[PDB]
Amino acid sequence: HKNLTTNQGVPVGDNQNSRTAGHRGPSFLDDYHLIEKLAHFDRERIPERVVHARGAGAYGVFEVENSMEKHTRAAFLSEEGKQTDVFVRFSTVIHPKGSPETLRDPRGFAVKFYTEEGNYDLVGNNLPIFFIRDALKFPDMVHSLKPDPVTNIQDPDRYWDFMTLTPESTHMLTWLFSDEGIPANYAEMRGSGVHTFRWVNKYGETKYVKYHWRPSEGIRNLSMEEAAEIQANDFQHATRDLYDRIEKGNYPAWDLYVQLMPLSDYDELDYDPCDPTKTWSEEDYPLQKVGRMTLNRNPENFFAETEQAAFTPSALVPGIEASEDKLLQGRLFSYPDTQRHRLGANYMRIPVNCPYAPVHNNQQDGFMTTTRPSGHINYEPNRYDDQPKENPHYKESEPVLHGDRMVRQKIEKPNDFKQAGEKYRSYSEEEKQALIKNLTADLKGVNEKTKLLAICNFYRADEDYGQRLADSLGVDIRSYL
Amino acid sequence: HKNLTTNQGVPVGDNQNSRTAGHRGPSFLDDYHLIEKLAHFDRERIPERVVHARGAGAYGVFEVENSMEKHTRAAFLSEEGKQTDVFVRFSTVIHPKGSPETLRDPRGFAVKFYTEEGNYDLVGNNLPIFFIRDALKFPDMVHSLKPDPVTNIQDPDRYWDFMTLTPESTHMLTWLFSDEGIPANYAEMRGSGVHTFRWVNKYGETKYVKYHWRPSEGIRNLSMEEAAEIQANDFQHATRDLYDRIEKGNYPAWDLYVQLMPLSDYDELDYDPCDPTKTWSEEDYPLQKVGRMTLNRNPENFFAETEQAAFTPSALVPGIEASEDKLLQGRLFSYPDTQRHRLGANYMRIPVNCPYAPVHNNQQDGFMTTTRPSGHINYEPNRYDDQPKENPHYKESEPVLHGDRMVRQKIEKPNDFKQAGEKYRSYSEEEKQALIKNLTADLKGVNEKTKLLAICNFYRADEDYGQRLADSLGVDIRSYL
Amino acid sequence: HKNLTTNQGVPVGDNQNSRTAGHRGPSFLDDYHLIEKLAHFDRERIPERVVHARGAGAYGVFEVENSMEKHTRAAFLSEEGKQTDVFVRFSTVIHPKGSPETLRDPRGFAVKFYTEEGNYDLVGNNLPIFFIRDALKFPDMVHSLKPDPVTNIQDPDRYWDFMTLTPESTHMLTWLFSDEGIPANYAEMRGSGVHTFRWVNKYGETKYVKYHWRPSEGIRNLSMEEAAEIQANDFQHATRDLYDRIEKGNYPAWDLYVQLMPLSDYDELDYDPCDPTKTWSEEDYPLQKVGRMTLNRNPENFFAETEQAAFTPSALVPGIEASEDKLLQGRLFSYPDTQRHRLGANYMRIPVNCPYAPVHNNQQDGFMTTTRPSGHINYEPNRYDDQPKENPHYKESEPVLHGDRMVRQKIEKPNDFKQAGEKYRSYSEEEKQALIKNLTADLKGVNEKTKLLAICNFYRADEDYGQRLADSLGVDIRSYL
Amino acid sequence: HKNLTTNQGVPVGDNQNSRTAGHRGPSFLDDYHLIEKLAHFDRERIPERVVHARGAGAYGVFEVENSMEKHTRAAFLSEEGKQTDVFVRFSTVIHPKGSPETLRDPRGFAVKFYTEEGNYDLVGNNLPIFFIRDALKFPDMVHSLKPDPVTNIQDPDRYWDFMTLTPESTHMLTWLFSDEGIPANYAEMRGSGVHTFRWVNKYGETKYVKYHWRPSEGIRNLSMEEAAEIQANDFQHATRDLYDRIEKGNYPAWDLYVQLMPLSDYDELDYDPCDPTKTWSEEDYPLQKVGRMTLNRNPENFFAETEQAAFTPSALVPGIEASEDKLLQGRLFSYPDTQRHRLGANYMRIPVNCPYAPVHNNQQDGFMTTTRPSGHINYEPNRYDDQPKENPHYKESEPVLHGDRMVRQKIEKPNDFKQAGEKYRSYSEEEKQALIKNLTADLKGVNEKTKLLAICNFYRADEDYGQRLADSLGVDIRSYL
Ligand code: HEM
Ligand code: HEM
Ligand SMILES: COc1ccccc1O
Ligand SMILES: COc1ccccc1O
Ligand SMILES: COc1ccccc1O
Ligand SMILES: [Cl-]
Ligand SMILES: [Cl-]
Ligand SMILES: [Cl-]
Ligand SMILES: [Cl-]
Ligand SMILES: [Cl-]
Ligand SMILES: [Cl-]
Ligand code: NA
Ligand code: NA
Repeated sequence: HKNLTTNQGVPVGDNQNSRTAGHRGPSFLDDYHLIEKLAHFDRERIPERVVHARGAGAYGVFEVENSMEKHTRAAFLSEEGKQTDVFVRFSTVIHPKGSPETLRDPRGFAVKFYTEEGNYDLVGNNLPIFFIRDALKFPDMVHSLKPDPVTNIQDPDRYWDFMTLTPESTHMLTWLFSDEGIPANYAEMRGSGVHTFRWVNKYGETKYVKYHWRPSEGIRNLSMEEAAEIQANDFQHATRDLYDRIEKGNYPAWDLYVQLMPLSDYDELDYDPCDPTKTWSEEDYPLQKVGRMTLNRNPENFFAETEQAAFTPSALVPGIEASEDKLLQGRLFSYPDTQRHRLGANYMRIPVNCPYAPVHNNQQDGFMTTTRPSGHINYEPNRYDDQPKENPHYKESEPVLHGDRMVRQKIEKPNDFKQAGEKYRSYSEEEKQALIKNLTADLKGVNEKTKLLAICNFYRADEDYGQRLADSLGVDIRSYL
Repeated sequence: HKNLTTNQGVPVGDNQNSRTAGHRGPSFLDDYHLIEKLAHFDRERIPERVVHARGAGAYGVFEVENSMEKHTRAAFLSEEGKQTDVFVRFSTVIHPKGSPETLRDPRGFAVKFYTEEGNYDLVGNNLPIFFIRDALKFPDMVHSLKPDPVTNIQDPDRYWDFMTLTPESTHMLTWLFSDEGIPANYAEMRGSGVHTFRWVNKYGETKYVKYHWRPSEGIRNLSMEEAAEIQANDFQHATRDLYDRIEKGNYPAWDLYVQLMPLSDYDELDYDPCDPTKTWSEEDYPLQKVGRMTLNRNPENFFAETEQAAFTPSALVPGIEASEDKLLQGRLFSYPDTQRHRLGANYMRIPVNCPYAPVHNNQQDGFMTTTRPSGHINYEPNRYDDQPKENPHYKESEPVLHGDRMVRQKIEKPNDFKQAGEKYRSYSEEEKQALIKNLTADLKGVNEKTKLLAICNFYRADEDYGQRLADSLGVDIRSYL
Repeated sequence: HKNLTTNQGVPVGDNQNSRTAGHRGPSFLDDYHLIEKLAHFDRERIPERVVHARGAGAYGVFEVENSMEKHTRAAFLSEEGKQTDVFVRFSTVIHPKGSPETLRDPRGFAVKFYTEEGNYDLVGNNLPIFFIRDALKFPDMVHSLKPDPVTNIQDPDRYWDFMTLTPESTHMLTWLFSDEGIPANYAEMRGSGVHTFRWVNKYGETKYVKYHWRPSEGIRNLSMEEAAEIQANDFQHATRDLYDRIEKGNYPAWDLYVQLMPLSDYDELDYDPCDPTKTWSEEDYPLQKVGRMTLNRNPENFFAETEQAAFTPSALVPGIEASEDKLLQGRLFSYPDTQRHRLGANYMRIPVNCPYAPVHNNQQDGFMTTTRPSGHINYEPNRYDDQPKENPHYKESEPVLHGDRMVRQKIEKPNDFKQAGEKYRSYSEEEKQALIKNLTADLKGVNEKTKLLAICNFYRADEDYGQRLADSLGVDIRSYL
Repeated sequence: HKNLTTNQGVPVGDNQNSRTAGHRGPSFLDDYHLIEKLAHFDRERIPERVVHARGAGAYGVFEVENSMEKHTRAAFLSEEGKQTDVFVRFSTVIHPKGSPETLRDPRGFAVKFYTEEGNYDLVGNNLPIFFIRDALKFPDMVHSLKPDPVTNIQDPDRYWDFMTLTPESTHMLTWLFSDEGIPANYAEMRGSGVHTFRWVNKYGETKYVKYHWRPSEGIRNLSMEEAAEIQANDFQHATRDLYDRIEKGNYPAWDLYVQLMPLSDYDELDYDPCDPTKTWSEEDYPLQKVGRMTLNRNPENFFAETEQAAFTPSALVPGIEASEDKLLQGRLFSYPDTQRHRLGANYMRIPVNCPYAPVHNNQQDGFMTTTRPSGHINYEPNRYDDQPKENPHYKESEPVLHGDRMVRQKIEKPNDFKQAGEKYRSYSEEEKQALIKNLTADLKGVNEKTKLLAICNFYRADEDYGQRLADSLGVDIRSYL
């Protein structure tokens, strides 16, 4: 048994009735419990994430099967058997909190590893590529895909306008409009790092790496019809599924694989290996097994742990570095930037975001300082040998720059259509039919000029792809061939 | 033709490429356009409303048919033909911003009248009563109805626990579980002030008043099955429907009626006329036509106008005053309170919230001061005849207090069951079948003890109601009768 | 030895140099440590208190000498020898952080008692009365006294405009323009609760109470000349003094006394005993010793503990209640209100604000949720016996209301001038001279009409006081006499 | 004559009395005017600037005397006679908003030019160099100089610890401990850009440029004793002086001069021309007159204009670019960053901050959206020829990068002591005496080892400097010599 109390620790005598002039009269201002309780209610909500607002979290463990020390000095990957606690959030992308989990979208796949050398965030999606290759375009891309700013309804005429005029999107669209654009749930779903990262070993040698998560539960996707049926009865089916699996003891798991490429292979390829619109051939750069992640624990409070969770691709640990990918480069900034807004200057003290590794630095103050700070010395250099010092063992590498000037210029070898054509041709006939069906339903009402340009981009990827789409939309494209 | 610019008004040379070390190198910190564009994008979102997060807005006009000067000095009601501009937001209640408009819930019906004596907000719902009668219970009621704080899914076991232990909810539930708990859209929907207010005329005479909005399009509802069919294909059907009606010139309208009651009828009744769990008899207190509101204009920007709209029941105008309704009394506080959090201290300067009537006072400063203030004098009293002064013509009435002590006590004659029974009996057989169906689907999984208490509360309302529900749920209630 | 780390727990390899293109080139965006460090630095500051911005804090203990159980059931006062931890903040009033502590002003004297029945804040000042008697005037009073909104300099012509037109200020100004308007430091200074409160014993019997703190170090003040001498060399002399006393083991202390008055004495006094412009006679209501507060510990971190401290007069504990004082009644609302803005919705979880008594309630979420919440049940009533419940032993009293209407009306017996005259006459000749000197220096540059009305108010208090001031200012008052 | 109104535009009937239970009872919650008025009062304050919190603003005009088109394509400098409106804020640095203007500190000298090609901020100080040369050290430097985080008093032992271990500070300290560390006021004060910037002309040719403002009122400094004598009687003397000059029509003015250096002079020098701890010789790089700025208009409201003013060194206009100065590079980020926190995401819409040039871009939403946005198209590229487009005529230059790796490394030729010695020797004997006097008063109580290292740094600058200081401090340095 417990007393209901105010926030001052005073027990509440009556949690039913406001304080009033007799039994039916108007209310008094001197009702601290009423005002405190309403005022805190009135302040429950914080801004939702600007994208990936709808999602679900769980905790688990990552266990290494094969040490990666030949390629990275990352502590959490150093030894067979080594276990690292994770927190993972899965999500949709475009619509707000409360939106259905039956909509076409990439799905987020964000993993926070609580390592002995700091938190490592691998902030992935299910699909292995992206629509754009420079962060400068992200707000434009997002705005195009978001509900129209007048109507509050998503409009394919808007996002296809953007995408058609951004032909580097063609590969991504060739995946997103497969039925893998609507995963069945968060467990039966792929995971990808998307970007090339740099792995640096004990000798200082660097390789490029890509990360892949393969679900133990296999990949299951929904057709448009299957998605509609689920939407009719449950707008939160994936959130429900994840919680329920774990509550029943049916823990979902993913194997982690990497591809590795020498830096020197840039020069021989017909694409830029750090263009995130590109994959790497699994023939030429085979998947290498790293380990397994198992999610086995629901959070205790959805708001405090899942809603407040903060991931950033710049949360890198020794041995794992950013590549020069210009999309990634902007992410390094945007995540901690948004999070200071969404969660507060001290968001890294919120429990789910705290490292297991010790934190010692000269930062101070900010809204909601809860950490009981002490001491006179908040500056370095200082004369005190016991105060925190820099540690040169933990310097990052020094990537070689191939450019000579500060420029705003597209990467060389953009090669916008080739891989989209390869993906198309890798599709089974059924999968090619689903792709065309899903494209057609999406494009059939868009502006004719934008429609034609979409067809043209897909035709440039593969003639049979473009032509099939034209046939299905009833567009004759002979005069242009 | 126009230049794309920074916020400093500098034209942007390249909105495609970040600034980098050659065409494929990493990105530079000296890229003001990138950082400004991403930093603003990173800050687009503000907290959603704590309830009624999902909604849609329109502008229109209200026109008086019958002047109401005999009963209220309210300027906007003073002459036949008098037109007042309005802004209206409709909404659901419980789920977040992107949630479906096919869920069971009261619907919000919030009308802002831009009058010559200030803005008047009549913050209504479709249903004419409420679940509770004291604001002190609102955060509890809401928390019970909201998604579970661990799972992020609404749980009938939690809200029926609260409602069954809060038997004054029995009338509301008798309406909410009719098919009117899912209006077909926002146009074919009832509107109600819910609370009793006080109207005061120019002689200082007071009457109790209730407000009712009657849709020109008629009232139409959805069965559970009809709602699921809509949900399968559109999770923003009501938002879509409202925008489309107005865009095509098919403007939805409502007629405004009032009921009027003398304060001296309190002892005539077997309920408290200011208990918002109660309606008033239309036989004994007939509906009196006031005028008609037509919605004829969509907003230009959903975020700036609909999302940032701020209504409060305390935005009262001379001649229209609060009643003593303890639920209403807390609303007077909570709305401006939550708005200062959600929107900023200066939220009343956001265009949609601005009065048409002049504003002049001694308030100053606060985040985002955009109004070009001037002058030395920001205090009253002062020696300057030209500075703003109080105007005693605009004093509010002085309601008589019947109580002689500051108390926390339930009203007398709560009468929790009788009107629920009267409503039940007023239903057609088809409507009674829908009600029992809807209740049964909602109750069939809840804790048995809570299920029995639900049945008991409805049985106390009407024996046939309670027994039918018991029969439909398979609960034998013989031992209690 | 300790590593300097990022907030992610990664050790820092170089805390001297930004990451750049060669040893002298421009900076890269991929410098997480730079950006994290700068971004936190960029967010150190929170809004200063709207008043009392300049101040200093210490911890200590309060020990009861005489148990007060005959007059209040307050747990912390229930037994001889009972010790309660305190946190105290002293302050000036009008000027910002960084302003000198040699300015004329009331001094704040805010004491937070960490009791077994919750936190109790007694938010006092040194001087025992106030300028105004209704909270509606507070922002006007403050705006008049604050630096002019154009010039950013305080202007006596502004505040004397307000004060002269607010004659209830006359008693306060007769204290504030004694040399007690500049205490020598925070230790050699009076403390006062200012308002009448209600004390309620275990039989439910109520008395009016006033609180007084008497410094063990004596009361010492500064002339205008002595203040200027200090100001030349130290603008934080009182903060310095407090810290230095405690660091040296010279702990300052104050004895707590109360005056007690029966509620029934209202009716035969020639002033309202709950008018905070009035004191109570120490002959007719003698001071009764309660106990002693000793300050013996400096905070570990000024920002986290002193700057973020939050006191409210509405933080009352069982047995101690507000009176009807209309000034106090607004304070009940304003403090938690401003603190939610200044510090966050969860400001009551900042360590210095946390009670020692357990907190258990159904509030949730809000910015910077750091408390590791758990459980499914965040609403009451609920079916669970183990969840927090109200406790009727802790209900507040039910004060009798003497009025029968909701009114806006000044109190009866305002008696604006009599106690100002009594205070004047109680001064020594030297003290009278200082008063007239201090007033003259303040008034000599104000608008002539305002200057005359000041003189008139002081003359109404005492004809010698007013005539001496008129003579000292060179104002001929013959035509009025 | 005007009515006092609420923010809803309703005239206030009584601005003196709260609404209460009779004339002397407690206050009612239903008092919208009370609550709105207090709640706005409660939210007046915003965070002060993290440095340069104390300051004062004025408006004026900058007129070109000599067109600079041969060296920069900057539009505001393109023609003799061309006039540009400015806003200027002057400041101290370390202490908070209300702190005295008599303290030793650089003084801020921030100029916003409202040009036809966007706002250009030149965010200078009076002194022409800085303490440090890499932004990564700025939070350390500041934290050392700021009041101790326990005591809230500045401690020379803390900042001398930092500075002695940061010997690049030696030049700066040799200026700051001259009497120029305390300017007499803001009019009789130097101004400096401090950094090297890049000027780029219409042919794309780049020169390095340094900016200097020369007061029409001449330079006047205060001794420590003169500063104390002013501090005794006025803590806002420089704010007062500036307002009062302009109010009287005695408008202060500064002539703007530049020095210009070819990029190729790098190897001609024994320092780095982009090391902000260095000046350039006026013999070798003579001052060239550009024009004159006159301040002639005080602001209408100090909060709205001066307090909410936002300047950033990254507010550059075509033809003026950042240099590679690593201090400046961090500033490019930190200002807008801090401003988003201090003022809100939309701070660029606060009137003082708004450009005169048109702003058109695809940014949207954020707290306090007041600008009446409209339209469907908030993304680029898009198919609409009338929507804003990039303009290649306004591309920035492409500076050449000399380094071939991403490094963290000190510049070559840091040369920490030579220019400090040159400055020392340039001082008159009276100025040298003041310097030694000021240093000795500052150093006499610091840790002996720190004190000796200070002496050593100054001795390395000039033997006579160091020896005189050692003598004055009573430190025997024979035996290090
Ligand atoms: C320039 C490109 C991108 C930018 C600028 C960007 C920016 C952001 C921002 C600001 C957030 C909100 C973070 C928060 O509020 O905590 C977010 C969320 C997210 N983004 Fe990105 N994003 C980009 C591309 C991508 C890519 C390529 C992926 C995956 C590879 C991705 C995956 C995610 C995920 C999974 C989340 C949700 C994190 C969570 O669960 O809390 N984004 N993004
Ligand atoms: C209606 C009249 C008054 C109002 C509306 C008012 C309002 C406020 C507010 C809003 C603050 C800032 C609190 C914070 O941010 O934590 C404050 C501080 C303060 N007020 Fe008042 N006040 C009033 C009268 C008085 C009176 C009568 C006293 C003493 C009896 C007083 C003593 C103080 C003190 C000591 C502080 C500083 C507390 C601290 O150390 O943080 N005030 N006041
Ligand atoms: C007030 O909202 C609700 C009522 C009944 C069932 C579901 C809800 O979301
Ligand atoms: C950065 O300015 C300072 C230098 C020396 C002493 C005090 C200061 O605030
Ligand atoms: C050249 O060495 C020194 C000079 C002055 C003070 C201390 C030293 O170590
Ligand atoms: Cl640090
Ligand atoms: Cl707030
Ligand atoms: Cl006002
Ligand atoms: Cl609660
Ligand atoms: Cl921010
Ligand atoms: Cl843009
Ligand atoms: Na009429
Ligand atoms: Na006793």
